[PDB]
Parts: sequence; structure tokens; C-alpha cells
Amino acid sequence: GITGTWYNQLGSTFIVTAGADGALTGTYENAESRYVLTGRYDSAPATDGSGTALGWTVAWKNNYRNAHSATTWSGQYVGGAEARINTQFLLTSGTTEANAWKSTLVGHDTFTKV
Amino acid sequence: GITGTWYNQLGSTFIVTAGADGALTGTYESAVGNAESRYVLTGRYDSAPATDGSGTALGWTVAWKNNYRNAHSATTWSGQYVGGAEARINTQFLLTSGTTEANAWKSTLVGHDTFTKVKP
Amino acid sequence: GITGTWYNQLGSTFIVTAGADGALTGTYESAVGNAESRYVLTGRYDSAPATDGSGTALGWTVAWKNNYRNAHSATTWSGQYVGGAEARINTQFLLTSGTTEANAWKSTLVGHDTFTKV
Amino acid sequence: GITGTWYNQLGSTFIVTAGADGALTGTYESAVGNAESRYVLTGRYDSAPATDGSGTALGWTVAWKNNYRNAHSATTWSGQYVGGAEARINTQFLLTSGTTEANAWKSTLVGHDTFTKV
Ligand SMILES: O=C(O)CCCC[C@@H]1SC[C@@H]2NC(=O)N[C@@H]21
Ligand SMILES: O=C(O)CCCC[C@@H]1SC[C@@H]2NC(=O)N[C@@H]21
Ligand SMILES: O=C(O)CCCC[C@@H]1SC[C@@H]2NC(=O)N[C@@H]21
Repeated sequence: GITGTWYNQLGSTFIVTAGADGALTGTYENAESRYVLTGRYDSAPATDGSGTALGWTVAWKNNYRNAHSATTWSGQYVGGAEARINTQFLLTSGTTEANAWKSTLVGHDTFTKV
Repeated sequence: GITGTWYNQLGSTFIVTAGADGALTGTYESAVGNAESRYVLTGRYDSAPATDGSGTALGWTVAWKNNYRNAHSATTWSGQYVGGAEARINTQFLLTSGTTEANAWKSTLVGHDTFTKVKP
Repeated sequence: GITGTWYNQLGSTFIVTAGADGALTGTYESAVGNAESRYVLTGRYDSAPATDGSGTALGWTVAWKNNYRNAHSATTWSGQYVGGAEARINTQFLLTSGTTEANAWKSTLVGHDTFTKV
Repeated sequence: GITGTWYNQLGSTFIVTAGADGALTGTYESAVGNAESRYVLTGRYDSAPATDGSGTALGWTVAWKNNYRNAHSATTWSGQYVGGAEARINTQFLLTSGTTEANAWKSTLVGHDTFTKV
């Protein structure tokens, strides 16, 4: 039950649809704040109570702005009434070769159905 | 630039196409790990980079299941393309596996790959 | 306020002393992993932080060898202390194991721990 | 094998002493960033490694403050030492700065460094 609307604590929001083939498509977010998303998930997880692996990408360019960057989220989906997606991310900005060593940030996030 | 065939330091093969819309589609084949044959990838990239010599931000995802195997896991690559005499794509990765609640502390690997158009 | 006994979300115990000019010393007990009993740690912290409401940066290291067991591994924790009603330390970690050079692509785990005194 | 002078591709230098008790002590001097001069380092390493051809696990920390400048930030390195005719230390790092609560999601950078005896 990944298909739907998810929320984090800092006010961001995303709507996804999960395909039977393992595809993930949606938008991350006013129009000025919407971005395309795309990803993949394991459409045949284990039955031993492990979570379902997935990930997705967003570049921070739309018809109105371009921050010259992209983020990837990597983590897992856990069902139940407390259904959540736990992730860790990587955010990279384009840079001159001299400044590449400080081009990527790392962090974590949790999304809920409510 | 980005469209084409790439090889990393491990002998893996990354075949990709860059759309005019900022979309990334293709196929991935790994030399290491619980995998065999090709897998579907999808990603995004900045289709209008700055002009000051900076790199082009990009990223993509792979879920390790196909018609031969399933490893119950997925990897995301996050990086930048740099044009030049020697074109290359430098990245960092996060590899997450499906675990129980108890072992989630050891579910994610972190690493770094460098892709190049010549096979080393 | 860094000196003292802290605990994390998994059950691990971290006991620290902060020296007058940047030293960090103490022991760690992990509630999980191939571990058993106490281990030595050592680290550093910012001894003159900004006075505009930002946190205090620090880090520390542990190697998993003691008189009872050795996992041939090490962890590093990077983060910041925040003072207040609920003093907390927010970190991220890297845990590297020794491998052959062919398995090096899978040597290092990544995650995060939050410590409190409750 | 570890005690001595090491160099990275960026132009930075570090001098380290590896103790018989598993400690790492020394000095670091960067070439890139908000820093000038020497800074203190401290760490730990596996003092009874295996010989199946695995490497030796280690880690260390620097806080970016000395008698000349303060950068309100800290770095930890975690990785492994590899013997051989071309010895080296392969690592990944976490660099964290002091921030307020609102900029906490963008406080930590990640990267990798290779050190040789050159
Ligand atoms: O074993 C698995 O769980 C799936 C295979 C993972 C292969 C990884 S992805 C990061 C690194 N780069 C590669 O080309 N292969 C490995
Ligand atoms: O190599 C081992 O098995 C021992 C690792 C110790 C467990 C880890 S270290 C990061 C995380 N925080 C903890 O308190 N425990 C785990
Ligand atoms: O606070 C700063 O801006 C300076 C920190 C030092 C720069 C980094 S630490 C990781 C990497 N390795 C180096 O030798 N220099 C950079």
C-alpha cells in the first residue's frame, strides 16, 4: 500500500502511484513548488515481516526555477496502521572540480500517511 | 553527452538515454553481488546547467529484481556529469536491503563509483 | 553540558567527559551487533561555539576490540550537541569492516543515532 | 605500517602515531576550506587484525579550532589500512557544522579520501 499521498514533518508532500512492474511515478511539493518524481520498488517482497525496498529521484528544476541540483531517497516501506517509509538521502549540487569535495549532503527522513 | 554506454571501476555496465525533458531511462548490469543479467533503471537530471563550468547534477534508481533473481534490495546513485577530454560521471551510492524492525540499523550500505566511456 | 551519561534509541550507553580544550574520552556499550561489554572511545568537540543559537559540533570513534571479543571493525559518529529543556545529541555514523579488496564495495554501513540523558 | 606521514590527492598532510593500546594520535593540516595551520587529531584502530588478506579497520576525528581560527565544525574519517608495496588508507568522511534547528537538515557533508605514503 504505497500508492497515495505521504507527508514528512517539515511540511513537504508527495503523491505516488506504484506500478505492478515495479515503477514509481508522481510529484513532490503552489505550482511554483511542484517537481516530477520517478523511482522503483521491490514488487515481490518477502513474507517474513521484512520491509519493502525502494528509492526515487527528484531534480530541483521545473518551469519556474532551477537550483542546479538533485536528490535521491533510499529506504524501506513498513505497513501496518503505523505505516511509514524510512529513508536516508543524498543531495548533490553541480560544482567546479575544485569544490567537488563539498558537493553532497547526507541526511534522513520519515514519511507518514497522516 | 550523457546518452550512451558507461563502465565503472568494477566492470559493471550502465546503458542510458537522456530525454529533452530531464528524464533518465536505461538498463544496468552488475559484475558483483546477488545479481545476473540486466535490470531496469530510471532517473532525473538538470536539463539546463549553469554556464560557469559547473557540473550537471543527476541521479537514478535500481530495484534488484528481474526474471532470474530477486535480492530484496535497491540502490540509488547521486552525482554529477563532467564533460571534457575525459568525460565522466562521479557518484555516491546508497544500497538498502529489506530487513526486520530489529536489524534496520544495518540495512544500508554507502559507497562511491566513477563511470567512464572506456572499459578499464 | 556534554559530560555525563547518555542513551540512544536502541539501548546503547555512552559515558563522556569533556576536557577544557576539546578532548572527549570515555566508554561505550552497544545493545546490538557483534559486541559484548565496554569499549574505549576518544574524540573532539568545539570548545568555543557561536552565541547565536546554533549547536556545538563534535565527533568520536570506537574500535571493536576488547579483552573479550574482536569484530575487526570501527565506527565514527559525527554531529552536534543542542542544549535546553531536552538536551540532545544528533549524529550520523559510518561503520567500516575489514574485507579483501574485492569486497570493499560492501565494507561500510551508514545510519544515525540520537542520544538523550533519559 | 600505520605510524608515519601520509598524503592525500588534495594536498593535505597528516602525521600519526599508532599505539600498542589501539590509539591514534597526531596532527592534521588541510589545504582546502576554512582552515590555516595544524589541528589536533585523535582515534582508534584494530590492534590485532587478521591475515586472511583483509584490511585493518580504523577511524579518527578533527575539530576545526586552534589558536588561530575557529570554523565551528568537525570531521570524522572511517576506513581501512592496506599493506603491500603500494600501501594506503581508504576512507569515507562526515563533515558536520554547527547550525540552528531550522538548518539541521543541511548540516552534514559526505565524501571520500585516499591516503598514500607517496
Ligand atoms: O547484492 C545485491 O543486493 C544487489 C547487487 C548490488 C550491486 C552494487 S550497487 C553499488 C555497487 N556498484 C556496482 O556496480 N555494483 C555494486
Ligand atoms: O561490528 C560490530 O558488530 C559492532 C558494531 C556495533 C553496533 C552499532 S555501532 C552503530 C550503532 N549504534 C549503536 O549503539 N549500535 C550500532
Ligand atoms: O570547516 C571547513 O570548511 C574545513 C574542513 C576541512 C576540509 C575537508 S575535511 C574532509 C576533506 N579532507 C581534507 O583534507 N580536506 C577536506
